Amino acid sequence: GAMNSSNYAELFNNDIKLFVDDTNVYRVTVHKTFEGNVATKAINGCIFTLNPKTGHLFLKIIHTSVWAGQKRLSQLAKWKTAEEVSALVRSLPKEEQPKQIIVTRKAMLDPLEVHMLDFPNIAIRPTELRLPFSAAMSIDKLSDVVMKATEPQMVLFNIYDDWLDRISSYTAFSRLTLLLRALKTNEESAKMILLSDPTITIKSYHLWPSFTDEQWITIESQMRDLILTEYGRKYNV
Amino acid sequence: MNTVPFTSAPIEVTIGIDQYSFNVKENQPFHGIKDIPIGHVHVIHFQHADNSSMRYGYWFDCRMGNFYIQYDPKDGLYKMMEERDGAKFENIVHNFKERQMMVSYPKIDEDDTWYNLTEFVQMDKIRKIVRKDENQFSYVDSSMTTVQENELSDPAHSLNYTVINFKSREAIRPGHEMEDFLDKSYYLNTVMLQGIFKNSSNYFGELQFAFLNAMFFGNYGSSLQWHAMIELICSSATVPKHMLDKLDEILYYQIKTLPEQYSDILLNERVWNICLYSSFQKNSLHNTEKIMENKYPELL
Repeated sequence: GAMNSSNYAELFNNDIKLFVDDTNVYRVTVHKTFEGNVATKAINGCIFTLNPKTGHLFLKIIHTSVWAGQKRLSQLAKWKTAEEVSALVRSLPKEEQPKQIIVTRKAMLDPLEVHMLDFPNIAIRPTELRLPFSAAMSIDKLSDVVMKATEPQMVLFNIYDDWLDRISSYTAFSRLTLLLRALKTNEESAKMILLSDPTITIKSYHLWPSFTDEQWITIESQMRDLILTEYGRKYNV
Repeated sequence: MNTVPFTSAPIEVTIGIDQYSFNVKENQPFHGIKDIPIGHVHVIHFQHADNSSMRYGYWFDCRMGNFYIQYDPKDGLYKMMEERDGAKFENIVHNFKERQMMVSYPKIDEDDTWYNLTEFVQMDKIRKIVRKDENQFSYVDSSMTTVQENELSDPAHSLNYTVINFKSREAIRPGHEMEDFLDKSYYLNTVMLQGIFKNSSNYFGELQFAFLNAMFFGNYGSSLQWHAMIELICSSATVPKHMLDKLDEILYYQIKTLPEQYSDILLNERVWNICLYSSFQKNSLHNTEKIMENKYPELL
């Protein structure tokens, strides 16, 4: 059933699983038409398919051309997500295929169950966790590859960079969800925290800066403070 | 007009014949039901006074043989049996009739209710859902599980309704996942109507039979089957006009006949709200929508 606080450690066991987030699949700007009506213009999107254990990210870029002449786009986006996840699983070798797929939004369960009928042994699960994977497009390099795409494209990243050399999956996932939670609450402030010291850079083959273990503690602390400040404002408490 | 004689009534029991029912006292000189309309299936059904659990009964058609009821004190129930000796049977009936120990099937002349509930129900189709090929009549009770319920455990005592599963390879063509899930027309028209049932009459007969089993026995899997067969039609954008017209009539008489006090257990809120208000056929069930709105507005 549903993935929650009670069964959190299951994410870091040796059964292959993937999170699927469809938040950024269908993206629009709303604008006024000449006649003063409202219209949307789609922009490039992406499916966020993450192995929480390894950090392997399957960033499937959703090019605006997939919406051309289609109706009920927010509905179609869920089925297009399920089609692309199904295709990704079918493309993996058997020993790499997940045992579970966890969807971050319950509206993905039926579309993904129906697309995965050929895989009865792959459990499709919801989550009670409020995961901040919507903020993936606040990671400059993921944002850059999505917006530059001129056709459908699958790009592979490790969202943990080289962290697993020094820390466990559990700690790497906590760090990723804290960074994404900060980027989601106050993007400008989060990004300032991450680059404020010019001497710490992002390696060409990484997404995040090359922080020492002590600098990660300072950053993580600054991210927790940012999140509470913002929460104090939101709620006046 | 045909007769089902009873050897006796040794235990106190509420006897049903179709939509009618009669209380019989322990050792009351009751010897059966006469004037049963030829041309329809019928169901005789039982609920013991001393254990109102296990409603059970027999689907039969009087054109297929001479049937009687006899209490078996070992198995503790009223059993249907066939009398193969025509002259013995007519002589039993004529005697009981002369001594007026039979109740008369109480059909009002104006009243087409039983015809309307059984319009497409065929005894040969019942015998394929309820497999006991040595009898011409079919036993059903409250507790018998369906083949679908058993998959998700004695196959001999199963109800073999056609399995309907909206999230199955049977229901979803590879590469038409979204189309077939949101518009079940291919599942209804190609798989079920052309493929399995062959025609809408067999589909309606199973639907009507699932309903009657739900209503007369409180058979839970029958209720699931009735709702599934309604939902498959309502969730299809493309249905022949004649099927929609007939479905409205079928459902109207089912809703009309349902005991008012059983709508809480026998009717599924989600299916009915979806079929009448959200589905493709939301506007195609005028009679059904009007009786549901006027008789069960709480459920909606």
